[PDB]
Amino acid sequence: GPLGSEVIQALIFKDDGSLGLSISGGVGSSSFKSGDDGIFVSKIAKGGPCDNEGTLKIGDKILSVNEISFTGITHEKAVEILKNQDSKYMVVVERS
Repeated sequence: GPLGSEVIQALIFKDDGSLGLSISGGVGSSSFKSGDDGIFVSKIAKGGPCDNEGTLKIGDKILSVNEISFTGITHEKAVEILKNQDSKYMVVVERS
């Protein structure tokens, strides 16, 4: 019954206009999980790049996107970072 962490990296390419996942949480906003201000994958768009690449999963905690840390940042900053990427997303997550 203990919590465990699997560290997973995925390289996802934008086919249209989105990475194809939704982020939830962050510092200073409603927590995805009580007491945890991490940024989590809360939805994977069916048929989008993240779904098709197949590695990431709903609930994964994002550690980094293109080597930009998603730890200790607000939700708004995470949205900004996603907005400022181009067609390539190297995503590292912690699955627990």
